[PDB]
Amino acid sequence: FSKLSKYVETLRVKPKQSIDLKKDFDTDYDHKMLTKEEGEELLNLGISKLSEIQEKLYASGTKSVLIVFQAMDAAGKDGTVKHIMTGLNPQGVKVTSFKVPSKIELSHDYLWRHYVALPATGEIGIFNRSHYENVLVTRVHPEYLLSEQTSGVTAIEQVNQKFWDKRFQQINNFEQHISENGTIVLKFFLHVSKKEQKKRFIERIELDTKNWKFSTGDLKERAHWKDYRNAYEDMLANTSTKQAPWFVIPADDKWFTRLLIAEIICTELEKLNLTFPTVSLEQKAELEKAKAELVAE
Ligand SMILES: Nc1ncnc2c1ncn2[C@@H]1O[C@H](COP(=O)(O)O)[C@@H](O)[C@H]1O
Ligand SMILES: [Cl-]
Repeated sequence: FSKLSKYVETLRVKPKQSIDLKKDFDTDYDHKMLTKEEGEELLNLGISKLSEIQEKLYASGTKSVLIVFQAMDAAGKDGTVKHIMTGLNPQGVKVTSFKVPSKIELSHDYLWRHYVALPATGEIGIFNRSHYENVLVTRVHPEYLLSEQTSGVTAIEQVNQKFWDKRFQQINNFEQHISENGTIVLKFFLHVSKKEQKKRFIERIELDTKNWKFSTGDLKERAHWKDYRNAYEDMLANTSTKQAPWFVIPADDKWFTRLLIAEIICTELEKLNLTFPTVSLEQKAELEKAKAELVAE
């Protein structure tokens, strides 16, 4: 983990930095410290450690954790969320996968459904797709804004850079408020290359046990790749803060993606210095006494 820990620091997006995904963030790390087999063992320790942290977090009831995932189709997002959940307790973890908004949801501001779904003290909430969709798919297809009664947009011509700027400000305000009121916010962008996306799409199409699930509408979003990259770059450049950071994770090799994310969550949550509750003398005496009754039956 020694070398890996330094590399992980590079994946965080600093507040003042500017973003060029093609040029400066590699979708696949060439100087991988370790073998895939070593990586799998490390990931296994990470999930176990993350599990212990979750238990301490549930037992204290002082903070909540919100973890966000955004990615292009076939970046491994869903599978990564899956792998994390299998390791955790279901009692203090909730996954919400946001999809196209319902009628009721469209009658409220775009943040309302996310605010409603936030994690309570002691629990971890995972957003497999978040409020950031409102500056991503909605920026590429501004026509969706016409179905939002609260957006204030009657024609696509009305939307300019100032509108996305205002949303970035709204989002930053929402995340700063929850950060100041107990929530730890960690955001991950899984960054997959165009080439690798293509290779995964073809693999899915070819497998008779995956292709029932393949949706050809994913191809439409692939054709808007440059539009999405611009949406992603502008968002990362304005919504990553020290309090609520974005991490860009290379997604071309899945085992390495998962390892990176687990390492980063552990490291960030380790700053809370969580411990298990201790047993006091009064509590110790009650336990001994309870044990004495069981023996005397
Ligand atoms: N706020 C939103 N507005 C419009 N579409 C969204 C929003 N949030 C999620 N979606 C879309 O809903 C879909 C989720 O369905 P799936 O990933 O197929 O389960 C993805 O295409 C998202 O981009
Ligand atoms: Cl790119």
